[PDB]
Amino acid sequence: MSLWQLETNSQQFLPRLNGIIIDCQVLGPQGNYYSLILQMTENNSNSDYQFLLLNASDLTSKLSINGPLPVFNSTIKHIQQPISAMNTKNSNSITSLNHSKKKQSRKLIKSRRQDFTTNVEINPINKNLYFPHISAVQIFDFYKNEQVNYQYLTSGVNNSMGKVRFELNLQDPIITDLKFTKDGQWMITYEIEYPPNDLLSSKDLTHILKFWTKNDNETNWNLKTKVINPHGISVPITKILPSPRSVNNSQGCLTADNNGGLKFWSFDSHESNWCLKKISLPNFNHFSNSVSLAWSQDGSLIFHGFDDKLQILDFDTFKKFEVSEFTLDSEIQTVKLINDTNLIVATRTTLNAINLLRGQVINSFDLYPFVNGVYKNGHMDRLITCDERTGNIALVINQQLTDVPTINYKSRIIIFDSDLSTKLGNFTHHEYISWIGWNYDTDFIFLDIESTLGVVGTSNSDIFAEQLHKL
Amino acid sequence: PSLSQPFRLATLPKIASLSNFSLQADYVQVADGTFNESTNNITLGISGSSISQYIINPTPKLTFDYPIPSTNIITACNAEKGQANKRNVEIWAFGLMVNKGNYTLNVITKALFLSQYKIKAKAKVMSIKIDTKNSLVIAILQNGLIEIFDFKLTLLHSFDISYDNLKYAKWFTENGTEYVFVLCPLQDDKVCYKLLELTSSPIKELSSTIIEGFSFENSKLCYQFGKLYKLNQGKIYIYSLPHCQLQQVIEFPMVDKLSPGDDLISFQPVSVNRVLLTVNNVIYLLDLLHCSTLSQRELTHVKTFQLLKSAVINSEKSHNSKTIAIGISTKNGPNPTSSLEIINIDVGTNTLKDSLGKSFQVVILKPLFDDRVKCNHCNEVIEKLSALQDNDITSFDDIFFKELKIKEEHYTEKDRYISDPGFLNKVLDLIFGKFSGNDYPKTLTFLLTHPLFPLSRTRNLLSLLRDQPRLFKQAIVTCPNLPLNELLEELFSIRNRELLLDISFRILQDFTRDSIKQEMKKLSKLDVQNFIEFITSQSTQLFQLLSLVLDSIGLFSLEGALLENLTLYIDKQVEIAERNTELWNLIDTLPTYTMEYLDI
Amino acid sequence: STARPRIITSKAPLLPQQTTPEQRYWRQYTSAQLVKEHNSVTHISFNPQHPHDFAVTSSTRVQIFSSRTRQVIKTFSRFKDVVYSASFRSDGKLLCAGDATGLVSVYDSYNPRTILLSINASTHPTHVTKFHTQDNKILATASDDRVTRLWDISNAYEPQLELTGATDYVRTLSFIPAAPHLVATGSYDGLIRLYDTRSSGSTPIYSLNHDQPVENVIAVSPTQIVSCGGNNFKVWDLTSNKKLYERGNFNKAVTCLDYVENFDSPMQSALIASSLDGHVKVFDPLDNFQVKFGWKFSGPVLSCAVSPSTAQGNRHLVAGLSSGLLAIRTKKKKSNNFQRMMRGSEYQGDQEHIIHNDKVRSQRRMRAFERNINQFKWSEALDNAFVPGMAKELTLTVLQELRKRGKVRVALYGRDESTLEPLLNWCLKGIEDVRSASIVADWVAVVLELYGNTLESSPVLQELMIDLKTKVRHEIHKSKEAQRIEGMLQLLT
Amino acid sequence: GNARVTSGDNFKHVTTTGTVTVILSQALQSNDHSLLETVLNNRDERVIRDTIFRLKPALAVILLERLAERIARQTHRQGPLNVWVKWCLIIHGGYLVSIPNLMSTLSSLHSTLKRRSDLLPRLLALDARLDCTINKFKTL
RNA sequence: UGCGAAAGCAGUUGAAGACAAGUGCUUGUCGUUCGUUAUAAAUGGCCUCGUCAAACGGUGGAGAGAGUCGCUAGGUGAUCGUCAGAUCUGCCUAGUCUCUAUACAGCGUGUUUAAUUGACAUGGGUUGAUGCGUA
Repeated sequence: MSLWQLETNSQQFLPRLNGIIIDCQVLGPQGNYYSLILQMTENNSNSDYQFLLLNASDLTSKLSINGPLPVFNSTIKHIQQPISAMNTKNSNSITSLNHSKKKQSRKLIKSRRQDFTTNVEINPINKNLYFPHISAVQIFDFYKNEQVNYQYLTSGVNNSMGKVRFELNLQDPIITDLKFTKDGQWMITYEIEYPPNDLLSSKDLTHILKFWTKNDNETNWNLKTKVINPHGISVPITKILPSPRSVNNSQGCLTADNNGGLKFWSFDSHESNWCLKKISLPNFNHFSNSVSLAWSQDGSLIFHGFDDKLQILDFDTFKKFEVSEFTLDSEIQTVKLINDTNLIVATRTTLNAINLLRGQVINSFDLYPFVNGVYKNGHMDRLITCDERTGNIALVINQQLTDVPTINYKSRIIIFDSDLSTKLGNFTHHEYISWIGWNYDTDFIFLDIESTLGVVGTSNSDIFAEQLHKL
Repeated sequence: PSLSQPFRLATLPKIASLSNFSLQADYVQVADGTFNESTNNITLGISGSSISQYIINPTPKLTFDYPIPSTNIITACNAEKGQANKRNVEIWAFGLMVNKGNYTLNVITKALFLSQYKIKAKAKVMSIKIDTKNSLVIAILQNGLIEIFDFKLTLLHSFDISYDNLKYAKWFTENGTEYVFVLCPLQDDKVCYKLLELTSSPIKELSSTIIEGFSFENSKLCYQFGKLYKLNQGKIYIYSLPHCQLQQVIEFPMVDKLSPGDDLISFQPVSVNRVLLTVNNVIYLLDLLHCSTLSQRELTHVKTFQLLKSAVINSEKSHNSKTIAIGISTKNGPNPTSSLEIINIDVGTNTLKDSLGKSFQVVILKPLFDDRVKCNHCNEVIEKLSALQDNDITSFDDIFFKELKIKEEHYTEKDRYISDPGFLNKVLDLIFGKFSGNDYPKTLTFLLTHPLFPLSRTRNLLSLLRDQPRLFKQAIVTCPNLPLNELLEELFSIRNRELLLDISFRILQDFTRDSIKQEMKKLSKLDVQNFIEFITSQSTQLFQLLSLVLDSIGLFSLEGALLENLTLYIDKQVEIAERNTELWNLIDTLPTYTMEYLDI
Repeated sequence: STARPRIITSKAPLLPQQTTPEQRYWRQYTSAQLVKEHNSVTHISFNPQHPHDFAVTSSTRVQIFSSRTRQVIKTFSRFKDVVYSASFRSDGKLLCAGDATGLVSVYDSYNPRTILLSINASTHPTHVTKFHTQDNKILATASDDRVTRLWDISNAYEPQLELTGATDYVRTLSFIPAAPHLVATGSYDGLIRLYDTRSSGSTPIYSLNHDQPVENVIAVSPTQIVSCGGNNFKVWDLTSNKKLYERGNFNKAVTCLDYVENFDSPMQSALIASSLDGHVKVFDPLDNFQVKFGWKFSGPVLSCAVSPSTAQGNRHLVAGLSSGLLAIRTKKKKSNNFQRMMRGSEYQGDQEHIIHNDKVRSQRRMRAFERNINQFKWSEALDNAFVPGMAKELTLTVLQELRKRGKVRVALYGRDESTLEPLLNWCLKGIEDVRSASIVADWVAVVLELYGNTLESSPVLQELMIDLKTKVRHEIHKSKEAQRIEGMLQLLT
Repeated sequence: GNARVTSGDNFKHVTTTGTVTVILSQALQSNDHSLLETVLNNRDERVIRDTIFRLKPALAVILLERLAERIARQTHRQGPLNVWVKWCLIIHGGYLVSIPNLMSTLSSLHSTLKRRSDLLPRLLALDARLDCTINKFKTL
């Protein structure tokens, strides 16, 4: 933000604002406060407005106001990027605006992939809500309904300078997956750093993994360890699963590839840094983004669901159990166990409850009519959530149309008891629900594309006193 | 978890009281102090014979014997080692009947007979405890009196639980304090539960509750780690101390088939959430938490086996997973002979790993919603297919595809309702029985593309389809979970290049090298020698398969003459790969005085 | 608004044997002096009191070295025959020494002229003379007579006690801390004998078998004693009377052993062990006695010692060599009107109601290249990278930083052969390193795509690329070869 | 700050006279880098094979770790030291096979070798680009 | 744009209206419409609050520098030359060998697992700017 002094044509600056300035104003009888509107153009999926009230005295933020800032997979409703000098990924030129609006409407109406599911996490110790914004994490307290922090978890040109013209084509590293260990003292983050264009190394994405720690009193996560290119070179970390309490008192995690390799990392006190404790070979030439990991509460066995096949692997040997092979009709999107006995597996065409104890399917529900190609691989995992005491939940979103599809949606939540024998409850909301997850209490929190976090869960003195207060 | 063969300790005497094999367990008492995880001694009280102490290892042997007259029944027995006024001594306490007229309480001290004492007790000594630290002997009486005695049997204190007809009493230590609880039958299947604390009065009552619906006559009771287990009519009821609240009920189907009266059952605990159950000559090791049968064994050389006691592991604190149980084994024959048998027990790790797939308890697509938004009979068919004549393809295909409304000859996402494994397995059986030789129905092509093709029919599937190339190709491309063994054998046996490349790609996609490499070792040296020779004569999956061969062959088996030829071929291939790689990068990538002619 | 982030230095994945915190501390014993003595320096001891001067026994004399001056300040040359010890008292006032004649003398430390007490312990040589740490008045002397007499300073005519039972030379004596009655002696028999002076004594309470001649016994802690003998050193626990650990990293036979505790190092405790192979290595007792650092000297090492815990000054490591060379390594540690004028600076608001603190901490100065990037001087930032005496890591960042900013071509527009050669010179070298190979790949690709025409007309640029082509070709062979090794290494598994 | 960087391939925690075997066996046992360095300084390939041939298989493993380090810190030593590594695998291949764990104890080799192998595709790409321009002005 | 892995496998980028410029015709444009899944370039770059010196604790290191005609393995030059070799007591690369404030980079020492202090009136005026140092 530039204050131009018109008397001498000089100027003063306030740089490194959180976002580009949509609007400015001088608010006061004497211009005591400046009111600014910021955009945070990094998130192209949605328009993220932040209202800032700065004290003109020392240019310090007197009041910063912004709601939850999720990053949906695709653009929503009528969101259009602002106007710039050139047509880029984060901006629209003069001509591109109308054509882009028309194309967005056509995409929303005609196309069949309508995935807007956003990743979110919940801090167990604090129950704060963590949003993986592009190259950053926004920590938001839903009890108080106010933001608590905004931290850059990545390298890259993020707030070093204001990108302009061709620089605006640059892509900052994207924080893909974010998860906490059970105890809540360790934060695991996964990054994909995109190379700049027009270079030899313009087609080798860099996969990064990081481990952070903080004391409860502190509010900033301090990076403790960094792994560059885990699992090899140019091989994404599709899934991350923090370890249960039984295995290394919740100081361990699993990472799983699209080559079906599993790497078990742990925190070693002697080294004082995380170490690669166990490995499985990702050598088979079968590539699929649809992998799901579940871990038994005791920690002995691990369920690795890759493409259409599920594996029961011993943790101690980190190999196949010695039926460990379970074939499925289609590729598995999600594997979880509602309780230690029952394992719920969701494939692209149905969902099935299995007894590990019997090795037989109890119930099978047909998902194909509602989920056929709407969602990309792995996102059903963030649409499906399970409590560890009462039961699980399924979330199904429908495009509602009257006389060709319309933009507005209708979502439906279903509570299910363990093994899916009965529907404990059935509810409907009037808007697209991006994510539903299980708060560590009995209640569940879900997020709506309108950025609305809903929850589903179970005498003369007396006259003299008044006058004195008036005076 | 595993069950060892029982090994004999001693042969029970031929006494009339012990002739009743059903009641034989009641007449043999096991000392609690001497039988635990770490003890190598067993003190046993046999009614009418003696109270004897046996060393288990290295060989079973008798160490001590206290004779008893044949007319007496040992009601309770306990032995403990400790220091008494200080000499290391072993204190033995036992209570006997002579025809119910009189009740004898006896305490014996031995130097490691220093003293022997005898008193007349008021009611049946149901169980006996020895406290060596305080030099006390505590006896519980069936009339409800708990009497504390010194080692000389001088009465120090007497506590009455106010209820008579006591049937069961058991001690347990928690946080260093000794606790005891009792079960007193009442009328109408009602039971008084009481919990007592041993510390002016040394006995304190902590809990007193009446339990309804608790029968004794057909119930077998044992305790472990704050949980009381009652077995009745094939259902194990789980009660939680200190209130003995019923937590869980576990149905055991294998006991439900037992005719009442002829089948003899014994039930003891062996570890946390694990119990030992006998059904005549059969022992089961059961995990109650996951409801699984960890291990089962049958003793063919005995008519029945009765558990008396088991050394229980606190495996949450113990790294030992091995313990022992003692029982009475009865032989088959006109003159059955009863003997004391000890069995070694491997409980396991108490994790779900052990219980997977061993449960002792014995599908149609359902819409998500029963009831303006954009949308993105197995038995009858089998019977219709079964009724057809042999070698009739057209009708067989027509019934299958039409009745199921299948539109394509290969599986699609629209055939999900057909996925039920039971229906698919039967149809495969019909195809084999109905059709043999050179002609198979088109349904087989559909089923081969089915992702849920049964594993039972995968074996030899390639061999059946060898005759027809098209079915063979279809199996390779889409048949799920085809064996690696059959694929690998066909790889080195088939001479067709297209099949070789197809098989190679399928093998690598669906199997790991450590899985493949072991099987490649099994193959004969000649076949692998031929395969290499074909090479020297998409290709990368064929090359990368070669590297797996060269690994499996090992260093020693490889012979120099061939190795040279493989070298020249590879050296050529390496040069070509470098040459092509360069081409790929290629595709991606004024003078002071000048003379000119003016145009005019 | 927020402060500008600092450019983050590039750190490649860790390589084997990073510098450990233990190695960093011991590496600070930098300054080395080599003194020559007449004969082999057999024993070296440190005064337990300030200034913690240390005494070296060489030939037939004792020399005390000043800690700060690292030079001789006192010399004891009265001794006629070879000397064998210079241990101080706990109070540090008294120095005792043994002689081949067997006479043991006690001198006032720092007063060579005066001789307090002279004892004829035995007719045989008296190799060990050590003061008792708990009790000052009692002296223990071990002799080739194989009896470790326990003398008293007040009564010098007869030993207070005479311990026996050693069937060979006793050259090692140690007093266990917190157990004044206990005394430990180790002989070349291979047995470490423990005695109870409170009892009648003269018969060991129990023996510990080493199986090799014991060259020195040190009581590391009240319950642990470490004994070094033969080609290894073993740590024993008395409560269990068995060896907890053993380390045989040495090649020659261990001779001397010393222990220091609760000193300002990252390692709370250290155990320095001479080897007789020229090696003295530090072992950390907290970590099962694993090696953490080592030195090498010209010849076999016969004595090693370190400054006590309370050095209160520059620490010292002293190594003794049979050739007589002594090695020292040291870790060095206006107008009154104008003051009445401005007297309020010292105050820190200790009495005031409200304290307000708003000064921003002073950040480290930014280098030239970082300033240019912050001011968007792309072309200059590249120049600051390629300057004499620029750290290679620091040079790699500005190259990566420009690439991250998307300013690679922009940095290379306004250039000719004159200002392009510094980049090519570095690329000629950086292409070798694994870490900078990929970044060199990108930049060299651009300059060729941007200065093809200038390349033809300039000869000097051509020779750079010819040499560059040779080096990249050299790398292809190395990178290929590493793949071949990985191929074979896979076969073994 | 002071965080530890790491890579996913660091599986650390999962006949003739003139032979210098005697010096080597002592040097490896005592971790004497200076004594070891003199042994490695010899370059006659015949001497190399004789040494590793007579060296005890147990000491062969620790030799590979030491050589793996010296290559990793000093790239210019990769060439001459590679000969040592190649002979160690060939001679002691039988023993190396029969080891309970190799990744933990040979992690330095895999880390060093993986880094160099990963560079191969890019270095080739530059070689093609350099060869292009080098050919162009040479013919012109 | 669709699908998929990250590699890639298929497929698009049309029509109308209006305005401006140049000469009814040509080109370029669109805060104009319909349909399909569908270069840039107005000389224009990010503030201030405190700097300097000396330590200490972790994290990295290609170490930062200087010698040794001491070795090992290479590459290579000037002149003469009977092609065998000569002088330059040739040069360079890499390793090894000796040494030093680890001498090199970075984060912190508002509380942290660990770890700090000191200096200065943070002002105004005058001279020198051909400054000062050096070849």
